[PDB]
This record gives sequence, C-alpha cells and structure tokens, in this order.
Amino acid sequence: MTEYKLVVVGAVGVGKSALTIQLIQNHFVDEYDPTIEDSYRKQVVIDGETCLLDILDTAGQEEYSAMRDQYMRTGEGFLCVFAINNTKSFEDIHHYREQIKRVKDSEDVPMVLVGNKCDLPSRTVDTKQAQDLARSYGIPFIETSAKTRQGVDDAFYTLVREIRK
Amino acid sequence: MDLGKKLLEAARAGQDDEVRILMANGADVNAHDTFGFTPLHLAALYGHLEIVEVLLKNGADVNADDSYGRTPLHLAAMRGHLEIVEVLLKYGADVNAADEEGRTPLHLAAKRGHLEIVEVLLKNGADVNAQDKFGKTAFDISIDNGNEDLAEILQK
Ligand SMILES: Nc1nc2c(ncn2[C@@H]2O[C@H](COP(=O)(O)OP(=O)(O)O)[C@@H](O)[C@H]2O)c(=O)[nH]1
Ligand SMILES: [Mg+2]
Repeated sequence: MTEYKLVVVGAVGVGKSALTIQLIQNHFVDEYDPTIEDSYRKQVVIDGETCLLDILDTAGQEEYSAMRDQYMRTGEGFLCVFAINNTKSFEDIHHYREQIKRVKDSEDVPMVLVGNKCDLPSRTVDTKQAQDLARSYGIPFIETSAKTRQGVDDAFYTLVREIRK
Repeated sequence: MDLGKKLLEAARAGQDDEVRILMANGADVNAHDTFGFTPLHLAALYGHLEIVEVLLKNGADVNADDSYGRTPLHLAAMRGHLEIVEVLLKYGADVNAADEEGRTPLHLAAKRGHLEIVEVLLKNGADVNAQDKFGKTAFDISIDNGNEDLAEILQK
C-alpha cells in the first residue's frame, strides 16, 4: 500500500496538532502542548486505494530540527494552515509557501491551503482574500474546523489527490 | 484552589522554586491536562532536570502516559534530553514502553537522529528489534532515513 509523507505547516496556535489528532483519533483537543513535534500515522481508504498517511505536525519552529528538515526535503504534500481569526497566521502563509519552494527546489509542489477554526463566530480573515491567495498559488483552499471535524478529512484527502496528480 | 494547573505551568516553565512551594501546599504531582500530560511529562519534554528529579523524589508516576500513549521517557527521548532519559530509567521507567502506534522510545530517538540516546536506551535493555504496529523497527528507520551512523550502532 502507498505511503504519503504529509507535512502540516503554519504559525503557532492555528490548530495543526488539533487537526492531526481529530483526523487520526476522532477527538478535539483544547490544550495540546504547543512544542511537541511528532509524526502520527493513519491507515485510510482514499478513492478505493488503502493507503498509509505519515503526517508530520510541525511545532517548535523557534528551535532547530534534524527530523523536521528531513521531512521537509523528502515530504510529498504540504498542509498550509492558518486560523480564520488570526491575520498574522494568514500573512505567514507567504513565508511558508516560499520556504517550501526553496527546500523542494520547485515552483510546483503538492499543497493545500487550510483556513482552520471556521466553527468560530468572529473571523478576521476573509474567505475571498484566502480564495484569491490559493487561486494565485494554483492550489486548493479548504475551510476546516478541528472542533466539529468539518473539512478535516477533505483537507487531508485533497492533498493525497494532489500528490497522485 | 487548583494548584494542579499552577504546578503543570511551573513544571513547563522551569520554575523549580514555584514547584517546591506548590507541592509543599499539597498540589498533586500527578495532575494532568485534558490530554494526560503530567508535570513530569512537561518537565521531561522541556529539559528541566532539577524539576524532573524533585517530581520523582516526590512520588510522581514515571510511566504515566498521555492520551497518545507516550511516557515521560518517550518525550525525553523525543527531545534529546540525555541526562533526563538516564534519571527516568534510574527511577524505573519502562525502556520498551509502547505508545498508541506501538513506538518505543528507541523508535522515537532513532527517528529524530538522537544517537547518544539510542546507545543509552539499548544499554538499559531496549529491544533493538521491536516492531511498531505498522511493522517498522529501528533498523527500518535507519534505512528509511539513510542514516548511516544509526545503522552502524544497530550492529557493531
Ligand atoms: N474553536 C476551535 N478551536 C481550535 C481549532 N483548532 C484548534 N483549536 C484550539 O486552538 C488551540 C491551538 O490548537 P493547536 O492544535 O495547539 O495548534 P498548533 O499550536 O498549531 O499545534 C487549542 O486550544 C485548540 O483547542 C478549531 O478548529 N476550532
Ligand atoms: Mg502543535
């Protein structure tokens, strides 16, 4: 069965770990420690092909990581996560996309833009602004809620579909 | 009064004074957040040796595990906190403890490239050949990463 090395990137507190745990464990976490960088795995069925997900949930980017750099060189898809209530996280997408382009040495890498915490009533980051950025990058944009599971499978599924292409 | 939260925070932040005081007023060394981190997990993860010891000496559970099955030893290995790994063992940490994926501390250290910790775990009776629930072992991880120095340790 096929293995996909997925990298989850984005600013601290956007809900990367909360997304990873909702996908693999089917449970929401409030409080998950913000510097634990682990790679969780998950067997799924995507479009009739049993396949294995090997997801790195980046944390602690402040400090250096041997295994994080190795995941970045080798990784196959990227989830670029921002929070819909954090304008700084949206701005940081620019730096993450550019960093991926440089480590991978390629204008075209499998990527999905994720606007997390869409379960939330107040929203500082407009749907059009996010859709325009994804449309300028030529990549899908998916709204997600790690709390309600909305769009969570879709985000990880679409990325696997983008690697197949 | 919720001194469990006040103790966890203190353990993470490396405030050995606040930890001493908090326990003196009967704060529970096996408090845990909504994902099962004990003060020991946090101290280990964040590299706080004096705090790790004072927690253990005060009866903290060394083989406590979070809701993904990780012991404090797992986390100490994860980060490459060598002197902590040793004292966790000296106080009875299970070397071959397996998280929800079946990974032992050897897998995690091997995977991060923490070779000094791999050497020490093996010396305390780590099982070189244990498979996680997807079949992988330390040696699978060395080949999967092209890590030459690790694959060497795992033979001669
Ligand atoms: N309402 C809501 N809260 C979330 C969501 N995702 C994460 N959070 C919360 O935001 C905090 C940060 O999540 P975390 O996974 O630590 O993000 P990370 O720091 O990127 O790994 C936690 O308290 C989560 O409960 C979401 O989709 N909706
Ligand atoms: Mg996190």
